Amino acid sequence: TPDSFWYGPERPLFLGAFTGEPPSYLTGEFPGDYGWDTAGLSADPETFKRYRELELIHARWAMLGALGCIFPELLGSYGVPFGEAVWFKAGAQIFQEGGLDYLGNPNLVHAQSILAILGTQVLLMGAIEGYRVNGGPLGEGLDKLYPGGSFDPLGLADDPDTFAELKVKEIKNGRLAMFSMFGFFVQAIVTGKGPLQNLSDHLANPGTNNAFAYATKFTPQ
Amino acid sequence: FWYGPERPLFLGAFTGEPPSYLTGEFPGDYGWDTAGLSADPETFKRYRELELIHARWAMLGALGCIFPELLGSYGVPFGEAVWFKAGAQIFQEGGLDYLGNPNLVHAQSILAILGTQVLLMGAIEGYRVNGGPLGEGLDKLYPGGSFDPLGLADDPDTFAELKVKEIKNGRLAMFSMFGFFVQAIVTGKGPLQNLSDHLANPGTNNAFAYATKFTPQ
Amino acid sequence: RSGGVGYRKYQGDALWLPNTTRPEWLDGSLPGDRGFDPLGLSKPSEFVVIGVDENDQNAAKNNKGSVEAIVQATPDEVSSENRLAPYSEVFGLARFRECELIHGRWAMLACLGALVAEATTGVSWVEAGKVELDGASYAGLSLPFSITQLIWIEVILVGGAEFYRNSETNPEKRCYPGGVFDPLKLASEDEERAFRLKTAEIKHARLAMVSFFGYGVQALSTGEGALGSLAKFADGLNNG
Amino acid sequence: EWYGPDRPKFLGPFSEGDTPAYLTGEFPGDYGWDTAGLSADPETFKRYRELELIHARWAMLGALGCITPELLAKNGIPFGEAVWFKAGAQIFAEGGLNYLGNENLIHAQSIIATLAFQVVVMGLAEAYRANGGPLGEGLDPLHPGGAFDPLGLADDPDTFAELKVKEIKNGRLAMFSMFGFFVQAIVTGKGPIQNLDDHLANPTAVNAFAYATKFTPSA
Ligand code: CHL
Ligand code: CHL
Ligand code: CHL
Ligand code: CHL
Ligand code: CLA
Ligand SMILES: CC1=C[C@H](O)CC(C)(C)[C@H]1/C=C/C(C)=C/C=C/C(C)=C/C=C/C=C(C)/C=C/C=C(C)/C=C/C1=C(C)C[C@H](O)CC1(C)C
Repeated sequence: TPDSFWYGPERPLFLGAFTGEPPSYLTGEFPGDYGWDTAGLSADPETFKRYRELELIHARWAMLGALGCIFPELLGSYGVPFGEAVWFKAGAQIFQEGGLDYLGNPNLVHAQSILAILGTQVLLMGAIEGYRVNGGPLGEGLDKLYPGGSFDPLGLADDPDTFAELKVKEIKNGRLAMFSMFGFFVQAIVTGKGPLQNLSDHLANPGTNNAFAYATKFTPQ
Repeated sequence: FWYGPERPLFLGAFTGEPPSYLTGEFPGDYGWDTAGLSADPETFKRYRELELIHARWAMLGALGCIFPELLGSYGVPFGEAVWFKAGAQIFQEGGLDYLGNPNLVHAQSILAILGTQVLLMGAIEGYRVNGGPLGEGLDKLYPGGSFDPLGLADDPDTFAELKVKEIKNGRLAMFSMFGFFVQAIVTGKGPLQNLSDHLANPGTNNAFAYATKFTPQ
Repeated sequence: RSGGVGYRKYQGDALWLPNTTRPEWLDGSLPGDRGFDPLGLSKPSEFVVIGVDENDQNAAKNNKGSVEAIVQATPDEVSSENRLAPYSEVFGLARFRECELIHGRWAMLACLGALVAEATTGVSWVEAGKVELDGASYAGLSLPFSITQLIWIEVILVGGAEFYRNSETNPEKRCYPGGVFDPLKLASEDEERAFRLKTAEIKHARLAMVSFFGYGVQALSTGEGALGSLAKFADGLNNG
Repeated sequence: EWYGPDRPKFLGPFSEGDTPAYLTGEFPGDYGWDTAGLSADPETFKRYRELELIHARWAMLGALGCITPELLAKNGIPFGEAVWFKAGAQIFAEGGLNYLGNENLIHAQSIIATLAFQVVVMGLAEAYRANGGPLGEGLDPLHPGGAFDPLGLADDPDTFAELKVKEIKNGRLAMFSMFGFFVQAIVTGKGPIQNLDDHLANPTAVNAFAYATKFTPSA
């Protein structure tokens, strides 16, 4: 391990100067180690490995989820004729009479049957999550969570310092999204609107469109 | 799992005693010869020559009964999609239009049909006994040669289980054609036509409705 | 056990005549070899090279070019510094083998497509142009592409395939590459079993090109497609 | 088969490329699915087998008792509103809570009587399950036998080690079906046999996707 500012004992910590010393098993050689395991879920090194594919796959779905939830909603506000632009109201586009027209374009995908969508989702997602565990034509014996090869086509993970630097960027962009995708869930249950519709209202009057205007919403009654 | 004494038999886990001359060596050995037809080790070869030819001639037969009536349901104007009515198509003036299409085969002379079949099937079953320009001195049932172009029968290990899959699919098809002859004499309808009527109402469109069909006097 | 009855072995190689001989430049190493080469098109055609002449305007006599050497033909060097003319010879047997196959693979992929497209839509392959110049359809379902969009998609995509096909330097591997293109690994091993697979492709290639040259000529006379010009022959043949 | 390192697993052909080393095949019900790594400690993995097996036994008792008041409802048995997720409110009916339909049966009105009786019964009974007592003490905490195997079935140790796998597989989908019954009552609001009657009336139109837009947040 080089002097790379993110790995080793000089690494930054999740409370800054007030952290003191990390736990005795978080020694700073894995990405995003700010030393935050105060509840100590992962003291077993067999168990601590099991949360890291559990964290990284959650990151690699949430970063798709963060962009995926707003990008049809953003283009919907500029005249793209979606059925629904709001992410939590877009699943029910299969029940309308025109089918789920992709991009609001009737000459695209034009899905009709919700069973046919789910029938082919399981037959594909079973195979590729099956391939992620082992095997599969794109690589036989590789890493469980950095396979490379045919999953790094542009060849930008070859130098062992740069590749050890981009793993820190992947998990921090990931942990930004998982925290934010958690935010989409709560401010859709509470506010009931699309997430940029929440944003364009907070930019309208920031003193009165904050979250405290919804504080008395769940009063026991 | 399939050969030797630790093979499954026709009665399964409660099988007890099979016949003695069935050692778990040949395909389809479930030890079911309770009437004891083939105690002769020479005659038992002749039935294995004769079960399989019945098996192969019945697996290709099932896609001649199901398959034209199935294409008739999806928009192909056949002359007779029902399989036991298919021979009578040559006696109508439209002729035997293949796939209901007049610019295909269009048979007219029924005696000229089998007039050339006997010259072919005579020369082609006589090749199966001996000779033939395909395979000269080879196995009587599994020659390979140029009957197996793709080479799914290369190693002798995997070749045993493909022989098992040939005969279990095969015995299943022969079961359906002792079926297929009954359900046409009884109902007078196509086999999937009986299947389309059973899914509409199973408790009424079963065979107990036709239980009084052969009532005397 | 065997018996030779009902046929004859003939002890031979099944040439395109019942009794002629094989030309010298054809040897039986290729699957398609039936000894059919009139007009010497694959004969080893040796050349002769002439030196350049004199332009040399500040001189007394600008003579002529004359003979230098009688070289022999060296085919199928497919060295990839050229990229627009890889083979060392136009008239080399290994290039025409590849040129027969790629003509074959486009033909039988088109002869089947000339019928399945008609058997559903009813539009013959001759008149497939105008009927989608107005509306992009496929199996009765509409498609969003203009015909200007179709050409740029066609030239860019099938360009790179025909560039990548020109990247291999082995004259046999340019014909039968395998690798990714043989996922079933049928002709990858068992060289005798692979050989009768190769004779099956060239026979389906030779029959395809004649059949597609069959479609076009009778579509020039009749103006009718693949199957529409079939029914016209069975029209009068049935009644008369 | 069913034990050793050649047992069937929870993904089949894909499963062999990631199976935990601390899961070996020495316990019944091992299909090698501990991807979250929760039972890597062999002491906690001792406890999670005990938590799994008890949960299964209340589920097998539970899942059978949720439908027997509804199958008898379609076979002409007079109940007062026998649907499992609202049969607890039958005690506030004016006739008490009669068992089948008959007043000469149990006829319970005061729930304070039947509650405080239960917690004293279940208090000692659950206490005796951990420490032991009048039905044996020095016994296995999961399979004591003897007083709870009267019928001699827990003999032949090549059969007893396979009835465990039938005990837990039958137990696991009962846990999976009570998690069924909970959600199909929260969303729909009717008994599961009434759901099973309505799915068979029209399976294409009447399924769970008809209730997909129920919880959209109107605000
Ligand atoms: C990937 C996760 C996933 C999530 C979080 C959702 C969520 C949703 N879907 Mg959706 N779906 C998801 C995958 C899929 N859906 C569908 C097909 C549909 C249809 C047809 C419909 C929906 C609808 C809905 C919405 C119900 C309204 C609501 O919950 O109120 C607001 C409350 C929240 C948004 C909080 C929800 C958070 C969630 C409960 C916690 C997240 C963890 C999950 C438990 C993880 C689930 C993944 C599991 C299954 C492995 C909701 C946004 C309905 C809709 O469109 O609403 C109008 C609808 O009609 N989905 C398919 C194809 C089969 C999917 C493929 O996997
Ligand atoms: C342990 C239980 C067990 C039992 C009882 C059987 C029994 C049978 N197995 Mg076996 N199997 C069993 C286990 C297993 N079998 C097999 C695999 C097979 C195969 C592949 C085959 C059998 C077959 C048979 C049959 C053998 C004799 C026969 O043909 O009877 C036939 C006669 C009767 C069953 C009695 C009479 C028929 C009918 C029920 C009478 C009803 C009366 C009519 C309604 C009256 C009609 C009115 C008038 C007009 C006449 C019989 C049905 C053979 C078979 O399928 O034959 C058709 C067969 O091919 N078994 C496996 C997988 C390893 C098993 C696993 O444990
Ligand atoms: C070899 C198999 C074979 C069988 C079993 C049949 C039987 C049939 N043909 Mg067909 N044919 C067969 C091949 C051929 N036929 C024909 C030419 C015709 C014509 C022109 C006609 C038929 C018709 C019929 C049907 C008579 C209706 C009937 O039998 O009443 C109901 C009873 C049954 C279906 C019971 C059948 C069971 C069968 C008797 C037992 C099976 C064993 C056989 C004895 C084996 C066959 C011969 C052996 C020696 C090889 C029926 C599907 C007629 C038709 O379709 O009109 C409606 C008709 O007009 N066939 C040719 C060309 C020469 C064939 C080629 O070999
Ligand atoms: C070879 C294919 C094969 C596949 C793909 C699976 C897959 C599975 N097996 Mg296995 N098995 C397979 C072979 C075999 N299994 C078994 C025996 C078992 C057993 C005993 C068990 C499993 C279980 C599982 C599951 C464990 C993984 C998981 O938890 O998913 C998690 C991920 C998902 C479920 C993805 C979600 C998919 C779906 C599209 C979601 C839909 C989204 C919603 C519509 C919207 C979201 C709602 C919002 C609003 C909240 C999974 C479904 C376990 C199980 O049943 O758990 C329930 C289990 O107990 N298998 C045997 C016999 C040896 C097999 C034979 O080869
Ligand atoms: C975790 C990933 C994820 C998931 C599950 C979803 C889920 C969904 N998205 Mg979103 N999305 C995401 C990420 C995600 N999104 C991201 C990251 C982007 C940015 C690129 C988008 C951008 C986006 C748009 C712009 C739209 C969706 C839509 C949808 C919905 C249907 C998807 C669909 O029609 O697929 C079908 C899509 C494909 C199969 C791939 C694209 C294929 C196109 C059509 C080209 C066709 C290829 C070729 C030319 C044709 C084949 C040849 C043919 C001629 C034979 C569904 C709710 C649609 C919707 O209504 O939501 C509001 C919609 O219009 N998504
Ligand atoms: C083993 C044993 C044992 C014990 O011990 C004893 C005993 C009992 C004696 C034994 C048993 C036996 C048995 C079971 C038998 C059976 C058989 C069968 C059924 C067969 C079938 C068999 C069958 C068969 C061949 C069939 C075939 C068929 C065919 C070709 C068909 C054809 C066709 C078609 C396509 C259709 C069209 O429309 C026409 C035609 C032309 C008509």
